[PDB]
Amino acid sequence: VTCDVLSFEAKGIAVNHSACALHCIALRKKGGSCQNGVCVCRN
Repeated sequence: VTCDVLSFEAKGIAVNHSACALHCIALRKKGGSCQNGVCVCRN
């Protein structure tokens, strides 16, 4: 749900994606990572 690096052909289609990532980024970050199913923000 968060540690999903795999991607598929979904241009404009509702598909499960790492929300925590884009969240922290757009919030006050740039990069994103996961650890043992745990959301981790990075530069």
